[PDB]
Amino acid sequence: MDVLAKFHTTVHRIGRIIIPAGTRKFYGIEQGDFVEIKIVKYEGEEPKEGTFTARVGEQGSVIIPKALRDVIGIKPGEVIEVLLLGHYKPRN
Repeated sequence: MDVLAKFHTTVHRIGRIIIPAGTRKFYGIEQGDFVEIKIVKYEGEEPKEGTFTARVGEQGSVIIPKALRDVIGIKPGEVIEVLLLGHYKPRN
């Protein structure tokens, strides 16, 4: 489908990952904003995927839902390719 930005990162403890500051800048992300993103990693002969919505925290960190970590079989230190799907901003 359509992607707003594409970057690679590996999973760290608690399922947390950090986006490179370059992608945050191109995407216009600030703390408190919401973005919608999907990850894809290949294991054995079957691809595993997961899509969720996440809020931007300090240092551009975002947390994948633990439920998707287990189904996809993802472990600390493994690199996945991440695609952005959409974005939401506060309204006044």
